Amino acid sequence: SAKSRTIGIIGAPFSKGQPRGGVEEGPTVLRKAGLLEKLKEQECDVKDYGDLPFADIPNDSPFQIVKNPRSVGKASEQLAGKVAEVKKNGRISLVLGGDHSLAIGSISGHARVHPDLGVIWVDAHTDINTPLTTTSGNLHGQPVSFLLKELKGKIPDVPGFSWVTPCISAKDIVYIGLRDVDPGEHYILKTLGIKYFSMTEVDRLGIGKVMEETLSYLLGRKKRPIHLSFDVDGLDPSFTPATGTPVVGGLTYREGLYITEEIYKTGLLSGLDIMEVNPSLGKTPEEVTRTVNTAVAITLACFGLAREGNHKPIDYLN
Amino acid sequence: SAKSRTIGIIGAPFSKGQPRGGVEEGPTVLRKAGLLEKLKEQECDVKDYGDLPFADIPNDSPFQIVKNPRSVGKASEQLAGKVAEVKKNGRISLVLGGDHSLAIGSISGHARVHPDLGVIWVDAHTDINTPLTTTSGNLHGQPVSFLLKELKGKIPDVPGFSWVTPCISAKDIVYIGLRDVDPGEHYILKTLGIKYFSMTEVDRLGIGKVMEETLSYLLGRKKRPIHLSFDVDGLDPSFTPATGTPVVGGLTYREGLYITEEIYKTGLLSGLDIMEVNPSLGKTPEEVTRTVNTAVAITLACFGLAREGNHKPIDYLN
Amino acid sequence: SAKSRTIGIIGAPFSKGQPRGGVEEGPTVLRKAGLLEKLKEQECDVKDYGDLPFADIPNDSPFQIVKNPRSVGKASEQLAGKVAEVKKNGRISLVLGGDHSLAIGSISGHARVHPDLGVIWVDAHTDINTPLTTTSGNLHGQPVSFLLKELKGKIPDVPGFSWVTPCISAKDIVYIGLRDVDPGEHYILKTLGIKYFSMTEVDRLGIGKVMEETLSYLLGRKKRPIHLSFDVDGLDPSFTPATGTPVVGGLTYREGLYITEEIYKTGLLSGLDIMEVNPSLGKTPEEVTRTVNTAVAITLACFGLAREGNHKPIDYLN
Ligand SMILES: N[C@@H](CCCC[B-](O)(O)O)C(=O)O
Ligand SMILES: N[C@@H](CCCC[B-](O)(O)O)C(=O)O
Ligand SMILES: N[C@@H](CCCC[B-](O)(O)O)C(=O)O
Ligand SMILES: [Mn+2]
Ligand SMILES: [Mn+2]
Ligand SMILES: [Mn+2]
Ligand SMILES: [Mn+2]
Ligand SMILES: [Mn+2]
Ligand SMILES: [Mn+2]
Ligand code: NA
Ligand code: NA
Ligand code: NA
Repeated sequence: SAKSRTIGIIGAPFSKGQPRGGVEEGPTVLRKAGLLEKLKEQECDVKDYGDLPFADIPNDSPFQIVKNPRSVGKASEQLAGKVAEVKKNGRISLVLGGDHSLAIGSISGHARVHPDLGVIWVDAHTDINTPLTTTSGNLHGQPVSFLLKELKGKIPDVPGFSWVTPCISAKDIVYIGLRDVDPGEHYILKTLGIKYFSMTEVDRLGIGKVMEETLSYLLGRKKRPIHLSFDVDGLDPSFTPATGTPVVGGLTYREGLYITEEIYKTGLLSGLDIMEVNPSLGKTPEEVTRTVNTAVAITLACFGLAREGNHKPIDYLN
Repeated sequence: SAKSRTIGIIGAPFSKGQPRGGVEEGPTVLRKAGLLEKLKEQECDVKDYGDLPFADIPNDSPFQIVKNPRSVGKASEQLAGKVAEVKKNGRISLVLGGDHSLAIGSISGHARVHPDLGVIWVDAHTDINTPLTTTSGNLHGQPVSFLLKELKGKIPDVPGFSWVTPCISAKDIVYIGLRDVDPGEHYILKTLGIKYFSMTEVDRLGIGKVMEETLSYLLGRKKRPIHLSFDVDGLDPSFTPATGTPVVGGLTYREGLYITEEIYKTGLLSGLDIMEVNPSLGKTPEEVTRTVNTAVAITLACFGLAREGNHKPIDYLN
Repeated sequence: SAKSRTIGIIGAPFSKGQPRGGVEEGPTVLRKAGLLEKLKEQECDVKDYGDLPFADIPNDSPFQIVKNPRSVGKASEQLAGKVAEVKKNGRISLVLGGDHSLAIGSISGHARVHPDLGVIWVDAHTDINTPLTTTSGNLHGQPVSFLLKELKGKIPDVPGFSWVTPCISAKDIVYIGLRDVDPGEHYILKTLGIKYFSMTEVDRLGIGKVMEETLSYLLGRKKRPIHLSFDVDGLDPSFTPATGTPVVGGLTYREGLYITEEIYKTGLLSGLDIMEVNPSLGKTPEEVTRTVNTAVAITLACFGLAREGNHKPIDYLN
């Protein structure tokens, strides 16, 4: 009913931004966990736009060392179109991933409708390698480079990405959670003057101050739509173990909920990505459920579920 | 010897405030863990008033959906009498639970002797459902409603509770740890203007600031006796798993000790409840010991055990 | 190449400061974990001075209740000589322990070259029992007493320690992590006015403020060399389980990295001890690797590995 609780879900069952099979099941496991029902229970208007059908691209040889470029490019192109449709329908886009390369499409599509958007990127990694700085060639570690205006002339013409137009400036993104940043990525971060809170900053300041500073930075001048791109590897693997690039020393479950509670309360959440859940990578069934349950919790916080409690505007004592 | 270390232990082996058998063994396991000996080792004057004999009440059909009302009411009536006796003996009452419905008796009895008492309630839950807002009917989720003066006309005449006189005002209680609050409960919390620190606040402020604010709020105007009612479910289930209503994202072991260290240092601790330890609910024997050991640690902190260390007033270098 | 990254490694495979066999394997497991290679990868100039050969001292009966005094005294004497050699070579000494009694030699040797050094002691314990206050007789719980000038006349003539000259004053050491302090030790701490941050302080202030205060205290007046003596039991046993005197409620992995990141950034790290890793005490092989991996991580942070990332002074986009 409220704008902050009016939602369009998009499943993006896609894995070719990285090597490990299984992340394409993220949308299924999150749905099976009752995500849609649980959103409706907390007074959300929820429309399911379904799972995007990503067509196989059998002929997709590497571009230099960059892997599956055409598949990744097309999946993001399709996703951009669907996100823009959801935004034009007046809904918060909720993308269930799928690997993080999809943020190229998610943010691109969002920005077509709301070009003034600000991005909060919750991740152990900066995901800001270019096709030339990457050493893995995995496109889930490169999405931010494709989106950044300052980097336009450093991105080669990669097959599958001719549709991309960089849509955010270095000032329009804040990182939270960083703890495994490649040297080239660190160079870009410092060269461009991008705002970040690595785990060192979170330890120094506390998540309270991190969020105050994050939101003041993005929203101080003027209010604008927020895009939250949440890689579950941002949280410590003790919370989200079933993911492809875990890094110890992460955000706690509490910190994850704080981040998302605070974002919800701005009333400005406009796009959300819940990325990199890979149920095939749980060592045990409990590791899977633990990961999926945490992802659902984070998502519910984004749409108003508060640890202090919630109530409808009625007299409960009558 | 010191007033803050002069203690009267009361076992309250009672479970009928909630469904799960086993919480009636809390006093046994805590005693078996060496709680009394360990208190004596840290220079406490400890008198054991024994385990209260709660008589079976075979005829105890629900009041509307409220379960075991007469059993719960009588157990709390008996406990109130025993707590008041301990307080008149000049001792800090230490109630070993048993389920949290017993706080009706513990706080009531305490307040008979010290009507100016302030309550700190450490819990994942507010325990403030009335007999009419509850959906579970479990009385361990309702004790605060029976104690609050503002709610007198919203509590029906429940069999077993005719002896109850509400003894605290909304201003005399502070919650710490909240993370699973029912809608009706949240309505009451906001309507009455009760001070609380949900996990969101603890994340925002840090436990340091939470305790400073808690104690300033309760003790700023004037010093008065403190009643600490500690539900072990306030701590994350990674610390206290053997409990009936666990909720993830809880207070850490460190935060639990900080809370209780700070309360100890006021010199004003006057009543303590250590509630909801249920050894039957440990998945493994280690989960039981982990839970019991944490409860003992928390309790020892309440009576002066400090992480920085403790020493007698003698020259240790001579 | 940088002074803060120019290192001399000393293995100290020694266990007789305490009862448990296995801590003498610390240097082996840390080396086997790739510590030296990993230091070189982050642009350190690393010289390996090898493992010290500690000769068996078969005739070493207790001094009162103090155990293996001659063995412990000689091992520290040898280590002092080697540390001083490394310091005269212009390198940061990196002592791989081995039990914490070795800090007598490590700090002594360091202070021969840099008498103005300041010590940061990361530990669950104060390790400041004298031969007369100790109740265990284990010399790993006494090193600080031998080093402190204020305690000279309280240390008896223990066989093996006639070479020791106390080299630090009470003002030159800061403790971080304390949570199991003996009464005599607490007496010494308060009598001498030693700066400490027990876990209570870390909880109160946050590790951010703890480090700011620690470094301001030691370096405010004037810059001087820092000696970090890091007992892995300072970290919670969930992180470093394979150690002889674990105590729950410890520093987190994140807090450990924060401490060492901040120390690195002063440019003043001059001596480092990584102590009490005992692979024989892991309940499982994973507990061993977890402990060793954490120790390596802590060590790499000391020599410039930063969670925000690191890069060489080149243009990565060219
Ligand atoms: N920086 C590494 C890791 C990328 C991790 C990607 B992510 O955050 O989306 O899981 C790479 O370029 O391959
Ligand atoms: N609010 C729920 C849960 C109560 C939990 C009670 B407690 O905190 O004492 O374990 C109920 O009314 O049943
Ligand atoms: N205070 C105890 C414990 C000493 C622990 C030593 B350590 O910190 O180096 O492991 C003793 O004197 O034996
Ligand atoms: Mn990512
Ligand atoms: Mn990542
Ligand atoms: Mn309770
Ligand atoms: Mn509770
Ligand atoms: Mn030590
Ligand atoms: Mn120690
Ligand atoms: Na990831
Ligand atoms: Na409970
Ligand atoms: Na140790």
